[PDB]
Amino acid sequence: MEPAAGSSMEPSADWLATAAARGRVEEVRALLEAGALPNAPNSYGRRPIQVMMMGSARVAELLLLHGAEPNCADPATLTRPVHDAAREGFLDTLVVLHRAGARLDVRDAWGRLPVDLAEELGHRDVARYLRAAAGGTRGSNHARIDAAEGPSDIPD
Repeated sequence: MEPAAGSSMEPSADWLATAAARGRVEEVRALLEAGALPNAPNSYGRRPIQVMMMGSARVAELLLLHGAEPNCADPATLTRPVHDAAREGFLDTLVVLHRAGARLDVRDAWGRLPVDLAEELGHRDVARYLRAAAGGTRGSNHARIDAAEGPSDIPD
């Protein structure tokens, strides 16, 4: 197909994602501000922020504030972007997610939580804030449910 004029049809959003995965805030900052798609389908079946290197909450800010996928996850393992933040121990990213719109009480298909991963890798700062917004729960029985909608006068 004679390209270089009518080809392309490129949802140049892949860049805001690839640049994010490469820890490139400046690249995404200008890209998305230039027209980068906020919800573009990548080849990794991952959202535009779940693949932002998780080493620069700034990337999630532009993306999230622009319309990233801080809520939607993967239909294969339900990996929400909430895990990606705690996975690298980045609490700044968690704030942006809950600062604009991001469900932090999901599961990784298998049954693990974003707060359970942080406590295992050593991201206490994120596992703590996660147990508050992500797993907003306590213990014992009765109250706001007392804990992860399960252990209480509620069997699940």
